Amino acid sequence: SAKADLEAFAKECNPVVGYWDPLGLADLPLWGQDQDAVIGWLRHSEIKHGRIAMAGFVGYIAHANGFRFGGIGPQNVVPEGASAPEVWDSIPFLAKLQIIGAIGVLEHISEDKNFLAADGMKHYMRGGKPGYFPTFSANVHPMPLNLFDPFKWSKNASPEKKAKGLVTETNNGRLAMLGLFGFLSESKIPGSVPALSGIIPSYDGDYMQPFLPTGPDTSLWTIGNLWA
Amino acid sequence: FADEFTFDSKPWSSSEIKDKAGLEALAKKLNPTVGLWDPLGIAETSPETIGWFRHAEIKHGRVAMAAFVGYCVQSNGIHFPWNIQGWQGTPVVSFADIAAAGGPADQWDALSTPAKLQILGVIGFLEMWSETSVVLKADGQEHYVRGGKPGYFPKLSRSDEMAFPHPVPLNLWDPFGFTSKMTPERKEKALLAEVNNGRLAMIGIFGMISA
Amino acid sequence: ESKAELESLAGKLNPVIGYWDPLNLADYDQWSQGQEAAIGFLRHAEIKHGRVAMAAFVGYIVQSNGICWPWALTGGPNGVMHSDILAAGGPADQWDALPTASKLQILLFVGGLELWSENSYVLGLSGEKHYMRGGKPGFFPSIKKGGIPHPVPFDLFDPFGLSKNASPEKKAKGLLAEINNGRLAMLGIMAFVSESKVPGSVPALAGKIAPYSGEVMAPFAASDNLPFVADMLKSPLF
Ligand SMILES: CC(=O)O[C@H]1CC(C)(C)C(=C=C/C(C)=C/C=C/C(C)=C/C=C/C=C(C)/C=C/C=C(\C)C(=O)C[C@@]23O[C@]2(C)C[C@@H](O)CC3(C)C)[C@](C)(O)C1
Ligand code: KC2
Ligand code: KC2
Ligand code: KC2
Ligand code: KC2
Ligand SMILES: CC1=C(C#C/C(C)=C/C=C/C(C)=C/C=C/C=C(C)/C=C/C=C(C)/C=C/[C@@]23O[C@]2(C)C[C@@H](O)CC3(C)C)C(C)(C)C[C@H](O)C1
Ligand SMILES: CC1=C(C#C/C(C)=C/C=C/C(C)=C/C=C/C=C(C)/C=C/C=C(C)/C=C/[C@@]23O[C@]2(C)C[C@@H](O)CC3(C)C)C(C)(C)C[C@H](O)C1
Repeated sequence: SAKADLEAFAKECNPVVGYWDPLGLADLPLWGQDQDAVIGWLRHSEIKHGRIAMAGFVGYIAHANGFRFGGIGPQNVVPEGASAPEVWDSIPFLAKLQIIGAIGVLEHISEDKNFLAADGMKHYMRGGKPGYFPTFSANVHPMPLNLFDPFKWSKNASPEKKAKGLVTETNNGRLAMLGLFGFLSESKIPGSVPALSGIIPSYDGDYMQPFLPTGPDTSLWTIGNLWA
Repeated sequence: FADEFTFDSKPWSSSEIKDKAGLEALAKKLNPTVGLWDPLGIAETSPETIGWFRHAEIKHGRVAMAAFVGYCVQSNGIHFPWNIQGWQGTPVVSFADIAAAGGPADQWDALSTPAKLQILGVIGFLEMWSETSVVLKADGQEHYVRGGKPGYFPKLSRSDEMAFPHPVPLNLWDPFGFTSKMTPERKEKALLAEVNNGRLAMIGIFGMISA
Repeated sequence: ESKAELESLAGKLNPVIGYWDPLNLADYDQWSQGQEAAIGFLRHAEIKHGRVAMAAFVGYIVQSNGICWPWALTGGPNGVMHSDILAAGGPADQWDALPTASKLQILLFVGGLELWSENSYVLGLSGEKHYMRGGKPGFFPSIKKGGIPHPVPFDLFDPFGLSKNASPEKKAKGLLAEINNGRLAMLGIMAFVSESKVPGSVPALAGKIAPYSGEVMAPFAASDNLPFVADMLKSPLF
């Protein structure tokens, strides 16, 4: 049973706490689908949230402390000394659009039947591995590197080690979620995360609005900027 | 190489220490008084981590003793009689000028940037020659994390297939056989000594830096 | 434990009194889990109060006699010294003059210990069970054996293992002494705080316990700017 697998996974994550579902979301019938499909959805959502939160935390240290690529690019319109909430606000509108669009294409490839079937897998709600990004083996143009393990460092890793790695992924993703929203919360309700008192600056602007402020409308292309 | 870049463990096949009992044996051998002093409990780890800690301790011992002797010499002011720059149409700088720059930290600071880069490059070359598993296995050992002796520097002079394109005259450790043949366990006595004076030189060099 | 075993314990603690429950709180079923569970909870509460009160008695004596630590409590160019916390006033005033982070960290460390004790999985890993399920009424489990990711150097009870290899008779005698010394130290620390708030309440300590204005059953003082602290402190009480 998918619930039994989830409870065992929770025990692996933390045997002191074990399975901790105070709302019974694992028993909620999302979309009227059975418990196995709903648990697949919830595990995929947990892993996805955790992954993106870990990337968000590392990128918060990168942007706020000051870590930029050189050359012509979106980096040249963000003011120096800008804080992590102003970096996204300051990049060009096309940069925001194309970042979100590329993330969307990756989501689409993640849930497409074509790639998951070419990799001999199924959708995470239809008896598949929750949190599996397929190789780009069904994209039209042959694609150099895959998303997960692009250099294939885990081509020969034990299944037990992979299971432990997924157990690590869930826990570290949860903790990264807590830290990243600690950073966000300290800027819109000061004195909420006591350690960050005085570190994170206040930010006047809706975090959850992606395209506000719209940012500059510059044209950063140089050679062949006929569209300007 | 890509088959060995596993990021994971493989079974050990040597008598190197891979447990707390083995660590305790070496601990009493180093010093019967203290024994194993592991408050953080980094003996309760995997064989690869134990070997990693052992090699890290040994390497800190090497660098710390070398640093302490270099600090003492540079404080004594026994500079070199050569010129350190100015042969390919560059400015002239002398080891006397480097010495007169100040204390040994100031001397390193006064050292020119490409000189620093070249020194660090040689040290990195030595480091990766140490880490090369293929070189150790052409020689008689493995990577310290995967059951090798912690501290072994492979020979830089050789005629095997894994030999440099140009012949190298001598090796890093024991270039002229000053070790020659210690007895089969007097080498181990010297290893115990090395760990002890390495720890002492570690404390000494950090104390001097603090002062 | 059962009422018979509790009576045996009381007889061993003082063979003249024996079982002394004028309220019959042992028969008072609370938590609706049987007399065994109720007696387990009451015994755990007695032992925990005894331990905390004995430690607090020694802490009050040490702090009230000007024996602050040499090192600092807060770090920075302008950090509150342990000497400054001493000069804040009497021991309760020292606690109230602590930084908010210091108070929070102390009480949350204690809370983590309390959750660690309450967990039946950790207790089972250490052996024995919950105090309300047939376990030893006061028994802190092993922080090492529980399975914290980093191996802790020492456990909380008997870190250096000086009570290790103790005779079982010595163990039972020690748990009797723990309960009794607890029972007395509770009154000791409460009398210290009572002389602090109401002078002359405990007649013996006259002028030897410093005064105190704020409420003693109030971990957070006016200096602690956390949600609702000032609103809670707005109205004092006897
Ligand atoms: C958008 C835009 O405009 O961006 C701007 C900003 C940006 C991006 C920052 C820019 C930049 C900087 C960049 C990209 C710099 C790149 C630098 C680079 C790429 C530096 C490599 C050094 C490698 C070395 C020394 C290797 C030696 C290697 C050796 C010794 C060997 O060959 C050995 C060996 O192989 C042999 C010969 C063959 C075999 O027998 C044996 C082996 C295998 C052992 C640009 C250019 O300004 C553009
Ligand atoms: C920013 C994003 C991101 C972060 C920060 C992150 C961090 C960690 C950590 C660190 C705490 C661990 C220890 C860990 C472990 C594993 N990750 Mg993960 N990961 C991210 C992204 C992806 C993607 C896209 C995939 C993936 C996977 C796996 C597998 C499965 C291997 C297998 O079963 O073959 C294992 C063991 C692949 C998969 O199939 O997951 C079901 C997969 O496609 N990860 N991952
Ligand atoms: C991971 C995300 C990502 C992907 C996968 C991706 C793919 C493609 C493809 C697909 C094959 C094409 C054909 C394409 C083309 C252009 N991209 Mg694009 N791009 C991504 C990200 C960004 C960012 C951040 C920026 C950017 C831009 C431009 C400009 C316009 C330059 C200009 O008008 O000066 C052009 C012509 C820049 C921009 O619009 O700057 C105002 C800019 O900052 N892209 N991009
Ligand atoms: C500047 C750096 C440096 C210093 C300051 C230093 C000092 C001392 C002292 C102090 C008085 C003693 C007594 C001593 C003794 C031994 N050193 Mg050592 N040593 C340094 C560097 C290297 C390198 C690179 C290697 C090495 C080794 C050995 C072996 C093993 C021989 C064998 O069994 O083959 C023995 C007995 C080799 C090895 O395998 O070490 C595990 C090896 O590669 N040493 N070493
Ligand atoms: C503030 C903290 C504190 C104080 C100041 C304190 C004082 C005294 C005194 C003097 C007044 C005596 C004479 C005494 C004796 C014993 N204490 Mg004790 N104790 C404290 C805390 C704990 C904790 C956490 C545990 C514990 C225990 C034992 C055992 C073990 C018996 C066994 O092994 O069966 C014996 C004999 C452990 C246990 O198992 O108790 C059932 C246990 O977990 N104590 N304890
Ligand atoms: C490597 C890697 C990955 C990655 C990645 C990332 C971040 C990739 C991002 C790629 C990106 C951002 C690629 C932009 C391309 C832009 C193009 C082609 C623009 C053409 C522009 C053209 C053709 C313009 C032409 C003209 O103006 C010209 C010159 C003059 C006239 O004659 C004609 C006109 C006017 C039309 C994976 C796969 C995600 C995961 C894997 O694990 C590892
Ligand atoms: C400027 C210019 C010109 C020029 C020039 C030229 C040709 C310049 C050449 C410079 C050159 C050739 C510079 C070498 C440095 C080598 C160093 C520092 C080696 C250290 C080596 C060390 C420290 C080695 C140590 C050991 O090996 C020992 C001793 C024994 C071994 O057991 C162990 C190890 C390996 C550790 C022209 C031709 C005049 C005209 C032109 O127009 C412009």
